[PDB]
Amino acid sequence: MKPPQQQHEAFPLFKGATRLPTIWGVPMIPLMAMVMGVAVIALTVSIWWWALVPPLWFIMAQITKNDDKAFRIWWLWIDTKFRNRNKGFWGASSYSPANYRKRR
Amino acid sequence: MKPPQQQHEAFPLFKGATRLPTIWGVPMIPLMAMVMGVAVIALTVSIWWWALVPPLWFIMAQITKNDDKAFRIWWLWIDTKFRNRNKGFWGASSYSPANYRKRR
Amino acid sequence: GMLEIREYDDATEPGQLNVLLESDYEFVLTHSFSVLSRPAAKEYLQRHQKNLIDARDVATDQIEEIDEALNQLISGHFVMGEHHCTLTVYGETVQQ
Amino acid sequence: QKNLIDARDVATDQIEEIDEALNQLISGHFVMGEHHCTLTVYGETVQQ
Repeated sequence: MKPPQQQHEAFPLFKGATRLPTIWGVPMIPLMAMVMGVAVIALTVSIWWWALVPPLWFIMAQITKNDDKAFRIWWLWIDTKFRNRNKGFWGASSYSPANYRKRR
Repeated sequence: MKPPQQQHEAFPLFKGATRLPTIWGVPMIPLMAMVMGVAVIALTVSIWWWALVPPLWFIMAQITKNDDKAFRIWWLWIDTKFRNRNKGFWGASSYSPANYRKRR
Repeated sequence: GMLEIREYDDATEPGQLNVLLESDYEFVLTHSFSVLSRPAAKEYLQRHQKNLIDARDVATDQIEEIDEALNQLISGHFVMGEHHCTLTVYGETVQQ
Repeated sequence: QKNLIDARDVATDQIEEIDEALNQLISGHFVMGEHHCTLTVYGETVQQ
């Protein structure tokens, strides 16, 4: 059927949605992760390796511009469905209902 | 008679129609055909023959600008009505209805 | 099987999610509105204004719309917030 | 838009029309597509 529809009276929705706080067009938290990683590489192997910044930084800008919140999804997956140990045994990631906190 | 007419309320039609993907104002596929042909000429007879590019390239730009999709019509004709063998016997290009695929 | 909304449009027509009331599939819709401070909301809207105004001058979508948007937000007529909607359909077999 | 704006500034056909065109297309009000119309008339003799 046709429940209530629009006739240009619809309440405006502005596209300031998910315009995340970005510097150079990239969010703070993932760019800081890249800074930490490249700093680790620079301190570990060689010091010529702050040239690893612009390539991955540009690829991250292209990723963020297309799909503004990819990194939050990435971190959620990594934290939850990647940590869960017995993925293989169950055929799927499962959490026991009864609270077996290793106590007795 | 006069079926429904216009009163400037007509839905806009923009002239992005058949603005084909063009480099220098010429579509990719025919220009690549010219590149292949001129490369063949250059490799075959003489190497001074990448001067054959600008004349025919300019004539192709003038052809495309006037009539944006001449090359598609050209290729369709060449593929179908030019290949059909028995044009002379029938007085016209004809395809047999019964599927004689040379089998028995 | 969960699902997610990620792309709005130039509209907030009332009750646009009515169509999932008449469903043949038993589900659980969800929402969230983490109400947000007036300075932070004004900053988000200022960010949208800045991004938009750093471009070609669209006649009306550009200027007056965000004029009235910001003026309402200061004059207390709406309160921005962080939102997410996750329709999850329940079923008996994975194909279904 | 680019081809049009690479020219003299027509007052209204140029700017606002493609402004609203692109804004609708993003806001989901029409979907472009590739189109061709071929009227074929049937008859009994080639003159007709």
